[PDB]
Amino acid sequence: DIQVTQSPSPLSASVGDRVTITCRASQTIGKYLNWYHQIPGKAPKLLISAASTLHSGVPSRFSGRGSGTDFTLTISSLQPEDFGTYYCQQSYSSPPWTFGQGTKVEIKRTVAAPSVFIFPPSDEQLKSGTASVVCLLNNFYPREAKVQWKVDNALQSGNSQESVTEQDSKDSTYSLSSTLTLSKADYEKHKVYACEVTHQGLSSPVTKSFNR
Amino acid sequence: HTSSMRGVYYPDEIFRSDTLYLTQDLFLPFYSNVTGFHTGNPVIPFKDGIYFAATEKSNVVRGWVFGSTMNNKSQSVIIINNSTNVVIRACNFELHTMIFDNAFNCTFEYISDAKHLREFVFKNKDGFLYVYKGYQPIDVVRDLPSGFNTLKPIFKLPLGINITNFRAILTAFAAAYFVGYLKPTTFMLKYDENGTITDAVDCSQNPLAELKCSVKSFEIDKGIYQTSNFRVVPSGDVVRFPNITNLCPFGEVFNATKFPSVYAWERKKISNCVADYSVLYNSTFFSTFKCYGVSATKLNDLCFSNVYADSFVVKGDDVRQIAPGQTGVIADYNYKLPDDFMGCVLAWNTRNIDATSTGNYNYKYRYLRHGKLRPFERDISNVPFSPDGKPCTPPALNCYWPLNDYGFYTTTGIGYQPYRVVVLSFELLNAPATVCGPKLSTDLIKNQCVNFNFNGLTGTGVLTPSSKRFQPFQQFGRDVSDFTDSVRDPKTSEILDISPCAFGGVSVITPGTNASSEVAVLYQDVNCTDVSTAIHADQLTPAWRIYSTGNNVFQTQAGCLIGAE
Amino acid sequence: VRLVESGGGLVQPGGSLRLSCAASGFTFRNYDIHWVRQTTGKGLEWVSAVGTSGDTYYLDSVKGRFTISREDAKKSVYLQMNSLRAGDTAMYYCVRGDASPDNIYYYMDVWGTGTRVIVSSTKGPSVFPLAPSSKSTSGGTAALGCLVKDYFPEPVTVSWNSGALTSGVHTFPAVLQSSGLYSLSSVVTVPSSSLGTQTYICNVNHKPSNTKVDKKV
Repeated sequence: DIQVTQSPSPLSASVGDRVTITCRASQTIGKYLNWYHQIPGKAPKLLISAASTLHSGVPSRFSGRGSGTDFTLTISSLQPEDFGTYYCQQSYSSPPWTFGQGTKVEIKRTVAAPSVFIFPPSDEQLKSGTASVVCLLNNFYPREAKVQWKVDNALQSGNSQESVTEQDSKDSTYSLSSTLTLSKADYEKHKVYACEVTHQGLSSPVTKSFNR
Repeated sequence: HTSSMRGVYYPDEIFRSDTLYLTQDLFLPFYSNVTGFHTGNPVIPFKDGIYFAATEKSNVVRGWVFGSTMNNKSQSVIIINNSTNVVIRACNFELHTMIFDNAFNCTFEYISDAKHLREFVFKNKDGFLYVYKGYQPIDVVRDLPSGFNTLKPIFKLPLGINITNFRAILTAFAAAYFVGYLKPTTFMLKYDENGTITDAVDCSQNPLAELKCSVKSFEIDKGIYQTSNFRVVPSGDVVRFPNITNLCPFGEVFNATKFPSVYAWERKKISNCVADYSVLYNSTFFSTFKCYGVSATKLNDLCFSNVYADSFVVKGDDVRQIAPGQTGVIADYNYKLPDDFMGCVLAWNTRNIDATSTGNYNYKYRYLRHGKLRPFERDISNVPFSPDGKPCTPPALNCYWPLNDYGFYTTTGIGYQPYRVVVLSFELLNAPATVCGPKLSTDLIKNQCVNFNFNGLTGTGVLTPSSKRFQPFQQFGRDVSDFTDSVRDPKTSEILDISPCAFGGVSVITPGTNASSEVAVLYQDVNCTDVSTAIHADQLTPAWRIYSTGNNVFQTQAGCLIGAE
Repeated sequence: VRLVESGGGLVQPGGSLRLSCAASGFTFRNYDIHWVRQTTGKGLEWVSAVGTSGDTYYLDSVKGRFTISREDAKKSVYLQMNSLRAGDTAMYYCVRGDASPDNIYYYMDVWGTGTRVIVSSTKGPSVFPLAPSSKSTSGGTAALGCLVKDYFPEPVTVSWNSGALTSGVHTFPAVLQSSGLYSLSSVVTVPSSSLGTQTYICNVNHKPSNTKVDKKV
């Protein structure tokens, strides 16, 4: 079909207002393409029309251009109430109304150092036969760090789930919660549980561990 | 003798929380000329929408009989209040005592048994009588005081009668009428706690009220603000797509007992029709119904210049290259399609027809040809091929027919079944409308700010005849700003269309709501010379009722600030 | 111009569950009405729509399973989901299509609020209280723990004594495990003095079995 690919990297919006939101497609379309906006938490809404018919509801600062197959979304001075993900949809294939993927727009501030703290499993969970290894990662601006799990010099992966919160409005930092669920036998077999944290804003990879 | 913000009623009965709703059906603009009669015996005026108000005690004016011309000419509804016995009769005629006059034919007997100011607003729309009730204690005897007087409906009996008069006033009294006409405008209401209004803003009295209605807020800061000035003078709506013509042959397309091959697809031209588009929506068995230029639903709303039909048979899942851009063996050798196709495609299964259990070798396709096909190209050649000349008599060395027959059978897969693809090529070239939707048209109203809905040109403005440089084959025309300038009528009387509309949307400069109560306007792009002429003649779009002009100054990008010298 | 959703979703994969989309004072007798499927981290995959005529569009995947119907006077649009599978758990929206000149764009003019139709089983949340108070790290900076597990719906929130100091912390969104249950990990920052001071009560509540449980960690 009409495969449309957006920008595969979120654009961290600084104090500037120079965005390069692209909505390139496979074939060529004159103006059979629109742009939307969805703040995470609510329903989406129309942001930019087909580059020449921007109507009310959206401020006139948000501009739009497009022709052929390379589309550009030029935006004026950014406002704090105009953040979120902007989607684009093709209007050529009429029955298959397929939208795009999504381009997230976040806030840019000073780099913060994540306070790495790994916590042992709870006491009451041991009575049920399960074990949860939770490693906390809070107070960090760069939302690009990944958590590595190593137990007794053995690479542990595939059984861990991470949860990242939205960017706060007080310190503009992120918080990550990586939980590694292990069985009771695998927990009692090992003694050392290390939480390897690799972050860009850190000069050295900080690794915390504890003994049973 | 002036309606000081009187006549505000609820537009519906749905409860709403604290919000700012924009009402369109509300009537009785504020500060309107009310024809109060401070009194062939009565002074019965035309109705045109009225506003009933009684400022006399002892219940002097307690009866009003709606209907039409008297002297037994049309049905009339009698609304009389006598000893708390409100009997609403709508059958008595007139060849206090106007009830027992004639008894030719009576029906629909409705009986409802059970200083002072009682306000009533009567509305008749599409044969529906809306009656509201409102009371407000007053003490002055000069004229109608100010207030809000939230109205509440009491009776909504349609009766299918267009009311035009009111009569049957009592006697032996003071006795006044206080009836005022209403005009269709827009209103902005406030929804406070407990479901009360207590505040309304009519967006038709002053430019300041229009500015307040623009930003949807009861407080205006300093600066310049304006939103299209599209809530000043509304009117009706004109339509197009005139009376139907001979039926479109789209039905006979999906009925042929035999269908051509892929390389010999037949091109049938369709013109001078009114397509119903019912065989495309209904009978949902088209497995590959796709549209590329126009929306798959917005088909009965456009007038295409010329439509066609391309019927051919493809083998199962091979229907993936009848789309603009797709390449393959059935995209450059048998059937092509332009990059901007602007049309729909369909495909339905024919397994129970074009398939046998002993050999259905009757369909072929071209798979070897020098170069690629151009958009909408057809070739029915049959000759061995070789890219060095080579007439290539069949059995000489390696010559074979560049046409592979299909393998249609009964016990096969889904991807190897005959799918008949009918390709409808829509067009919007410069030519008279040959195919439209099954709609009806009305008369072309001149000199009225009615919204126009042409074949493919919508919008609003003052449709006025003019004279420009048009061509016989050209139907419509656009402006420099990609706006509809002129367009001929599809039915008859091919003439020019709406002239240039009002000179942009005038802005309202307000230095602050709490600062003062003054109001000033700022025209975006005008000449500050014909503005007064367009306003005083009620021909301009932002034409306010209570509006004047004090001084106009013309400079580079003047923007005549009317409201302060 | 606003559309309000109704209902939700609780049935298991293999059942029927319909939706509804109301309207407002706008003229809802000539515009279009389509659906939108947002899987909370995936693409908006829905193409079904009904027009003014008897036009009924569907998706190539869910074909012959779902049916659409609209009512002009009632200002409501329905969407029945027969033979519901487990890969449809998402938030369903209602949109409107309109073209300004004649046909060019649809604009997806007015959206709705959403309706979550989840297809799985439900259980009771189990909180893990009695976090390690002082066993390996007492001074410096630390954090508590009120991890919850085994709960299908997540109408939960963890307040910290309804607010008594100025520290600043927020909870984490839940994550669906492989078994089919959710889990939350609520943490709290430590003030200038927390050892032997004002404690914190994790107010985990809103259990489908109407069994509240709160305990200090």
